[PDB]
Formats: sequence, C-alpha cells, structure tokens
Amino acid sequence: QVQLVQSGAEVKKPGASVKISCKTSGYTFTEYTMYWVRQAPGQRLEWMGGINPNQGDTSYNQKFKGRATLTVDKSATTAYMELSSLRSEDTAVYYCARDGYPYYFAMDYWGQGTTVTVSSDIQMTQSPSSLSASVGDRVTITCKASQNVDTNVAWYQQKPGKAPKGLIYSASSRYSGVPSRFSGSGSGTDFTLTISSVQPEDLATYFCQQYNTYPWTFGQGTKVEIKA
Amino acid sequence: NLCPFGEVFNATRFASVYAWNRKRISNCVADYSVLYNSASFSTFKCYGVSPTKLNDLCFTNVYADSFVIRGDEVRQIAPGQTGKIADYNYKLPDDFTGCVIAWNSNNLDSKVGGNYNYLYRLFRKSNLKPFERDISTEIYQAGSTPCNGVEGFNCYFPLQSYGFQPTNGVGYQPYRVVVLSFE
Ligand SMILES: *[C@@H]1O[C@H](CO)[C@@H](O)[C@H](O)[C@H]1NC(C)=O
Repeated sequence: QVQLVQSGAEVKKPGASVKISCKTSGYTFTEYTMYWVRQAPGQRLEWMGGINPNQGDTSYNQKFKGRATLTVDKSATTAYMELSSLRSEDTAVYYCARDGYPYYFAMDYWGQGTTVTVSSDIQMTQSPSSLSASVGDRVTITCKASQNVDTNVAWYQQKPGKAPKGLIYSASSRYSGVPSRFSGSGSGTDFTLTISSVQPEDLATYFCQQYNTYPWTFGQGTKVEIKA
Repeated sequence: NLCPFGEVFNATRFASVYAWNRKRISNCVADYSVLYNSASFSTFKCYGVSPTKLNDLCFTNVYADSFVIRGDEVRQIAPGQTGKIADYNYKLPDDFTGCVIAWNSNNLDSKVGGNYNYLYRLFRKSNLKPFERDISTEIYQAGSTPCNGVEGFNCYFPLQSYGFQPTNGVGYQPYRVVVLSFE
C-alpha cells in the first residue's frame, strides 16, 4: 500500500530554517510527482509547488518561490521541503501529496501533515461556505472557476483533524474506494459536489481544486455539519 | 548475385535511432563470410538463423534497418530487451529471424564540441511494438496538468540529442548499427 509519512512537528524561532521530509513507500518513487500544500491556521488550502523526482525539476507558486525549496533524495525515496527565514505568517500545517497521474488525476495520496509553528491565477470560489444538514439529506456544494478549466477539477474531503483525502478527480470520477454517495459534476467553469444520503461520518470540510495550469488553486472550503 | 549491403553499410549518413531507416533488399544472396570480414565489427550476432548458413536462407526480402546509438545502448538491440532504446525507439520482437551488426563510429559521427544530428526518444506513453517507428514530436505530459504544446514542468519535449564528442568514454561514443531482418 501507498504511504506518505512526513517528519514530526517543529517549533522554530523567527529567522530559523526548517527542512520537513516526506518518506514514501508502496510505489515506484521516481515515477510520480510530489506536491506540497500549505494550510495556514483557519485558511484556504494553498499549493506551494511541485518536484518531479525523475529529473529533480520544480515548479513553484510565485507566493512561495524563494521562501521554499523543493528537493528529493532518490536513494531514500524521500521528498523534502526547506522553508527559509521563517516569519510568523509561516506558522501552518504542511502536507506532501502525490500526483496520481496517469491512473488517477490530481493528488491521490496525502501525507499526515507536519505542523510548523514559529515564535491571473485561476480563482476558485465555493458556495455555501458553511452548511448544516441532517442524516439523509442530499447536500450540494458548488465551485465557480474564474476562468475555463475544462474538467480539470478535483474535490477533496478534510475530516476534522486530518489530512485532505481525494474524492473526485477529473470533475466526475471517484478516487479508489470513495463512497458512491459522492458524485461530482460540471464543466468549464461551474462544478458541483453532491453527497446523496449524508452520513454522520461526512462531517468534514470540502474543497474544490483546479489543475488546468500551474499554480494549482483551491476553493476556500465548505464546512459541512451533520445534526444527529 | 550478392546482396547490395554496402548501400546500407557504407552510406555516408545514418538515421537517428528514433527515426531509424529501412531498406528493402530482395532476390539476393546473404553470405556470412563476405559480410563479417568486410570491416571491424564490435557486435555481430544472429538470432533464429545459423551464421554459417546465411547463404542457405530462403527469403523473398531482407530488411536492412540502420541507425546510430551509443555503445552502452548496443545491448538493447536484441530480442526481449528493455531500456530507452528498446522501449521507445527501436524494438526487436522475440521471434526475430535475422542478424544485428554494429561498430564504433566515433571518427565519422563525432565532432569536437559536439555533433547533434543524432537524436533519441526519451519519453513515451506506451512501449513500442516491434519494428514500429514513432517520429511524432508531441510534448510529453508527465503530470495531471495538460501541456497545450508548451514545454516546462512535467511537460517535456520527447526527443533529446546525443552530444557526440571524441572525448567521451567508449560507452557514450556513437555506434553505427545495421539490423538484417529476413522473412
Ligand atoms: C564497405 O566498403 C569497403 C571498402 O570498399 C568494403 O570492403 C566493404 O565490403 C563495404 N561494405 C559492404 C557491406 O559491402
């Protein structure tokens, strides 16, 4: 089985450096691209960049270039990310995630995440931002893209206190093992996620994502509370 | 009348391996002795036929494939091999009935500072089915994000150039290769 295992939590003074690692197992390490996703405390998910471990090439989000450095060590099948000159805006949780291309688009496996604590882009908007439903209702969440993204949209689910887990890639296809009550829909600029007979375990925050071009961008998230 | 092999063996320029070159030669006599002793070959190996008995082969056409790779890659011109060249450029089947000849051509095919005429395919989606030629130059998408014909992160031009200098070790020097394929 695929497993992404990140280094443990870090506490650093302003000015220090941190090199958080992500040890992979379960698959051919050099054949899958690795991304890093930040979640500042109570904030949107943010795609920081990516490294291709075959060649060691990288793409960074302009916001994080020159703050962040992405490397790999093939011999240790380990991806690394170094954050330099830490400011307090950098206190966040950092995830590593795997590009599942070409069998499953977008990020099909995430790491546990590492909390680091210091002391023309495509826009994605979701509605509603917050939602309360009863066991058995269908819930509907929409995502509007500021530009056309064809069907290069994925949805993730983030259960309380855990890493995002993929639900839908390619706008309407389910990741392996995802419950059939989640279906995705839409094309071009308007996407919807539908949960059909909502179960108590669906208590989560749900995010859309476009991967039509770099940088990848996320929606702000839709909190889904389940009354019992 | 003996087979016109010099046209393929002694030709002044050879194809790049990804766009390997194919001559149909027919109604002639393939003789191992004359062919082997015509030059100093570094590899000469036959498959499914007895070298001694090329004269005795009974064939309508012989297919002469030629191209250039580097020394270390010569191993891959053989039935049931794997690697760049065998996967993405030139693939011999397992029921292969023919021969494979090669020789170091550093003196013809290498300039100081580099010869860049010779290219190889580096990325492809599926593997090559035997004797298939792919000369397409489509940008290779390594990630979920589409390339739209433009080159960059996870979006690689699928051909690269050998940089053939005289300085290279014998493994990275050019080798001319001829594959006789009888039917
Ligand atoms: C190539 O030319 C040399 C010199 O004339 C000759 O000895 C050799 O037989 C030629 N090769 C073939 C395949 O005829």
